[PDB]
Amino acid sequence: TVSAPATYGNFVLSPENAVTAISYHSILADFNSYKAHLTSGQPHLPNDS
Amino acid sequence: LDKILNVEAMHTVLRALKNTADAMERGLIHSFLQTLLRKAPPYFVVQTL
Repeated sequence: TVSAPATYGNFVLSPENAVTAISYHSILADFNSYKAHLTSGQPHLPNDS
Repeated sequence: LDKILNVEAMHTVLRALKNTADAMERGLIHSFLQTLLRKAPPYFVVQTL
């Protein structure tokens, strides 16, 4: 009896992503997370979205 | 990202309506000036009369 997932995942866009999608035609996942990690100097991310 | 376009369409409609109303006022001004320029004899004519 495999315990397979029951539902599709979902990947909402960030309100910060809406700006770089318009001015730069580009989206770097979790733009709010990279700002905090570069502020904190921490090199590693727990997960890549 | 979609609400941005939903609002931008509304703003484009408002702009295309305000500018057309203003063009209408300026065209009314223009036409009332065109009317006088067709009913306005030159200076020397009126002076001779």
